[PDB]
Amino acid sequence: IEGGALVLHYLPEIDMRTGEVLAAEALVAGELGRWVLRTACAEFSRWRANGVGRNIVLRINVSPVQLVTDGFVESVAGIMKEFGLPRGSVCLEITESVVVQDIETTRTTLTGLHNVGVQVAIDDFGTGYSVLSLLKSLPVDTLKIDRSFVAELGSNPGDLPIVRAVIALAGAFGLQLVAEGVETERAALTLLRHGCYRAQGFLLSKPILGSEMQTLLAKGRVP
Amino acid sequence: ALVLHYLPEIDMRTGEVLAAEALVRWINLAGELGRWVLRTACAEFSRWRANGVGRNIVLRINVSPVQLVTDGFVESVAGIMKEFGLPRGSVCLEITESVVVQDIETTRTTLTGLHNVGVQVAIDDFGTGYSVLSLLKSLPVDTLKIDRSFVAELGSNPGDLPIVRAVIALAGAFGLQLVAEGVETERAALTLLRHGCYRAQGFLLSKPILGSEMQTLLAKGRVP
Ligand SMILES: [Mg+2]
Ligand SMILES: [Mg+2]
Repeated sequence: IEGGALVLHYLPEIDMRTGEVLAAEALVAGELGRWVLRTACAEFSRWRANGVGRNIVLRINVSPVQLVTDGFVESVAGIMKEFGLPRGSVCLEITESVVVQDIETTRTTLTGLHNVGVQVAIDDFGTGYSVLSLLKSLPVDTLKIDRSFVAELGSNPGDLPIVRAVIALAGAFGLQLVAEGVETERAALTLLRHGCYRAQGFLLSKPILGSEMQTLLAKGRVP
Repeated sequence: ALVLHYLPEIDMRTGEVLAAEALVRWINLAGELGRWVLRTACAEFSRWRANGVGRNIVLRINVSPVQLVTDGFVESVAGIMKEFGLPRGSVCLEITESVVVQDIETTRTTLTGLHNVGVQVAIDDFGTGYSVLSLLKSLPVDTLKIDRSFVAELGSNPGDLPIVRAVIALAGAFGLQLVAEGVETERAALTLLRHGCYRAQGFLLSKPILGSEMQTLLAKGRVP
């Protein structure tokens, strides 16, 4: 929506054991979607300015079109410095559908971002292109288990072997885990049993306005 | 002109030939080619069966996305095997992983039709194309192949083993047959055996060879 300016919503990512909020996924050249990125960082530093969300990470969905456009890191780097955001506080979620040439260029960008203290995550994991291959080449930090897998996690026994295998990969690759699409208590408890404690989903929390997040972050926890 | 090429698939424990993947030595282009291959491979395959060799092995044939998802394809394959007296379960059609969304989910019905004919189905180059992880549970494919990339530098490359270790577990859950491709080094062969994959293809195991040469190999039954 437009208020003359962009109205972003923020999907909280929580520790499911404690209920504690650990991060917030910001939801909504030619494609100057750094406008989204810029708005999120501004709203994020605002929380930080108010002594809230100091220890949490801001997650922004970044396109591969957005990525590897020359002077992409210059913006991400500058944008963070602009709003006094410290290292590790921003994590760019990249789609698994990289499906891009210059895999070296992609790798130099990701390492480039790490030099600038920016984490990277694979969004919608298991649904894109070259799912398993990417794990070898790209120095990412976080994995995000797609809606698809978490949806019927408890109900279908057939989802668990897959999820158990994905968790193994993350563990084996030294990658942080996040489950997205937790809409049931069954999936919730199953993710906990097998060692996936970070998650997002309608059961846990809904996309909320910047002000609403700041309030939630003031508590620092949810049921 | 072109000619068929056969990459044998062996049990790395014994050295016994369990199957042979038909390859070509170097409406749509590939649509015609693969349909020719299917017929020629099956023809050449029955010639072995006639000579009493490879009587109980599988013939693996790569199927293009265009050949599949054509009305009459499933019935056509049956028509090929009826013709060359190939028995039930003696053919396994490899399909590239990037057919999940590249074709409609009626793929499920195609497989269902193919299983009724007595035709196995393998997922080639797994983890490289558009992933099927979402639908592996719902898909009745029989075999699952470990792509060349994860096998090539297996052991030396640290990223390979976890991926190989993962895919094995998946196949084990859904009752899928595990075949490794691109086994270049004994280092790779050694790990696969230790981690639970005995079927494999590779230059180390056996080079791709002609139909006549395959007969000779099948007559022996093994490689060293
Ligand atoms: Mg996301
Ligand atoms: Mg193949």
